[PDB]
Amino acid sequence: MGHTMPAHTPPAQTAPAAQKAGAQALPVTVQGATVAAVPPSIRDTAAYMTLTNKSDQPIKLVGAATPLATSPMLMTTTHSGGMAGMKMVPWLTIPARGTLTLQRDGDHVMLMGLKRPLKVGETVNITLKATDGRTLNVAATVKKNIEGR
Repeated sequence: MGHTMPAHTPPAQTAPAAQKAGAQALPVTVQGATVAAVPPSIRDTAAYMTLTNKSDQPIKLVGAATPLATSPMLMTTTHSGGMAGMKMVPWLTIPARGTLTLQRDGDHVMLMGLKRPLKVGETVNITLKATDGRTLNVAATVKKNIEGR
């Protein structure tokens, strides 16, 4: 006889990889994109990152979101070099040196209503979007930070 264990079961379906390239001819670089690993108690997390424009040219975009969290409660603050806003969706208009930026210490995009149990350094899906243009599937990692033990 054992002890009465609960149930779980392996995952199902899978599907093919998102697509085998993205946008061409954009002289602007990805930083890596990352979420704050959390214990299975708290089905709620956040993402935080930067935007290295690798050239003197002003990129337009909205920032980054996800389908992993049922309410992407997107936030950030900053005054920048006068490129000041207030929280509800980030921004990705770069003043040709106004290297975009978001962090728990200055507010961050909150992934409320999660569902996968993640590992500290797992690979996960981010979806960024243009302000005029299109949507984009991009990679991202997990990394523990503040709220995860």
